[PDB]
Amino acid sequence: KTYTQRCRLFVGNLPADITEDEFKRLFAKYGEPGEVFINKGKGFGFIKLESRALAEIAKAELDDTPMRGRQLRVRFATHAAALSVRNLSPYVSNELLEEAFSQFGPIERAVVIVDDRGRSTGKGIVEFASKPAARKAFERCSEGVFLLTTTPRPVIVEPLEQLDDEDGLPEKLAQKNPMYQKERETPPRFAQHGTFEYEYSQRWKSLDEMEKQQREQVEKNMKDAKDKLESEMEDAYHEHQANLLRQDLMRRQEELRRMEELHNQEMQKRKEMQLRQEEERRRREEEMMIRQREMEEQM
Amino acid sequence: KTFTQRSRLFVGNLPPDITEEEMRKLFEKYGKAGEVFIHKDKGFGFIRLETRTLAEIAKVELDNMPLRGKQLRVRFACHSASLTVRNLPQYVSNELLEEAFSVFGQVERAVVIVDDRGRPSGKGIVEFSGKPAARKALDRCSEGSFLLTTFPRPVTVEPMDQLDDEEGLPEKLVIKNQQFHKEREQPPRFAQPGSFEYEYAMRWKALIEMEKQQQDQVDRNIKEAREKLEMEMEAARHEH
Repeated sequence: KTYTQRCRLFVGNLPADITEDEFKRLFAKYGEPGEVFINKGKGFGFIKLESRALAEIAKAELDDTPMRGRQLRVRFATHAAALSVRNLSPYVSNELLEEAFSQFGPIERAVVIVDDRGRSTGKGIVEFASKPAARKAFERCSEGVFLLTTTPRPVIVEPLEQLDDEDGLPEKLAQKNPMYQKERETPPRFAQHGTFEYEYSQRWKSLDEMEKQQREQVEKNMKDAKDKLESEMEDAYHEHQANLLRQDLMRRQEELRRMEELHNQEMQKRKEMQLRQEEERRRREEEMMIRQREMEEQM
Repeated sequence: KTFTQRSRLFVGNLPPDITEEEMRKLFEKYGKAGEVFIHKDKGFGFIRLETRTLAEIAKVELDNMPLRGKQLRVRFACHSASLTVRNLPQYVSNELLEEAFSVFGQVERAVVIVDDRGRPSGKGIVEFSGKPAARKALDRCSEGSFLLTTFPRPVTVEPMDQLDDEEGLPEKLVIKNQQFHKEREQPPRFAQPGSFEYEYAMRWKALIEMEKQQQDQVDRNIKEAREKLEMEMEAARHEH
């Protein structure tokens, strides 16, 4: 899929004195330019290229390259239509997560995040072509209860928290707060024993441990409360599979009674006519026995 | 810095007749080559290029290139000596982190992770050129109390939790067992109000809300204890 938000580059430290075609010449070698936006006041712009790879070479080749007195700053623009999705089965695949989230709009990209051994973490990223497509997917799954498997685990759709681990927090930016140079008066060191800071170091280690102890206490809470919901909803399922066998068996008994009463109706019509045959047989005997009496007493 | 682990490429699907010299030829376009590792029988290796820039280009230009039957798999090598630092000070820089952790050995790179509003997340990344340096740092910062600035609350160094949001979990690598098939019967559907599954999966959507309200109490618990501890310490510094 060509010219996605993943193909979109940011370019900072542009001269205020540039044209949209001067900026387009910069990326001439990387083929037909797509979406272009400039903001001459704030000396930065956006370009879209055909493929993610073209963007990757372009970023690589043009970052920290001069633009008439300024060193350019080329990064990937932060996807403005991206979503976090958590509470996934370890079987939900990238392909499935995509298929599932296709129902909300056009899927630029869908990944489930895996650990060092390739196992699923139950977190994943969904990137939509349009902001609307994400807003739709967010509002719908936040109200509704979107499942992705046999097991009724709902998916938790939040907006994506985009953290910068490339440029980070450089010193020149940190210096803006006067509290930085104050705090840096002491240099990095190990708290030596006998100092008054050493004591409070260890009291901070005590608080950090208490935090990690209390947070693993929440993980236990969740794990024991879901194993209470596994047995509480699986026993309302064997009550529903008994209420199925209860109704189904009472229908087979009611229809049996019916067809047994039809087999009775039929038996009574057989018994009815076989009686009426024997009723005539004995009727005719009487007539012909008594008609014989009537011809004898006539002579 | 040059010849850092961050310009180190894993190459996979190499032919069995691969030589240390042909892998150098293959990457000849991308200037000086540092260390080369090759396992011919297994058809994978490591090539370390001058700069990240040349490794970024080499990766894109050579990933999926055909070579004697298979298409090459070129990736950036997982860093072997990367740490996560937590409980960073309120006032902190990339430069402070590099300087602080250079005590344990060569630091290739250090980063204070920031949100989109430019404020630090409280996490940072320290990448050493070698595994021993990372080992010392990790060990000494566990037993010792390591302090970057005046404020005497120590940093917490963990091994890097290396995750993948590039490839993810593709269908081909998912395991095809009994539980797989059972899970993969009912398709992705919005559970309709009143059904078995709806009031089942309305308990989940509460279990996560309370888990988050619990995780927000821990937040408040530890904030109050932090505040309290700062004050006790202010006062104890006044004992000359």
